[PDB]
Amino acid sequence: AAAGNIKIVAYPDTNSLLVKGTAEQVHFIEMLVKALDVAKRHVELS
Amino acid sequence: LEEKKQATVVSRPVLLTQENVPAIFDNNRTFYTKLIGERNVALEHVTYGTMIRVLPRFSADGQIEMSLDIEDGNDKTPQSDTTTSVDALPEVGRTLISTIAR
Repeated sequence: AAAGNIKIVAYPDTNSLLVKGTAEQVHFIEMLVKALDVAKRHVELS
Repeated sequence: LEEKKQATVVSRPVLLTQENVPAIFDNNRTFYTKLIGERNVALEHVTYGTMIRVLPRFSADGQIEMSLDIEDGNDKTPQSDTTTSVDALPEVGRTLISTIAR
């Protein structure tokens, strides 16, 4: 369909996203999320 | 005069919660004052004390990441002999920390 009928709702109770769309748009957001989800490093400032 | 001094203080708050649930521990003190107005007469108050607000979360490896908001305050006292010890002047000193650790 279109890019304007995708609904994204935060569910903080299990720390997860809820995406509603077609079977090709759900796989499209799942590949974007795994690129924005990386582990961070610690900085100590003195 | 010849003076020596030493002072140690170790304080520890403990709090229990679940994953992805915000929790609050609070141990404060309230100071009420009488603002003698005529229209919008009100009891104004200040508040100071120990306070933690945490949001724990387990990572994929088994480590615990937290979103912290720590406040530790107490009441600083000026000289007791002068008149400003009887009015509404509790000089408050606080210590605020807001960060994220894992």
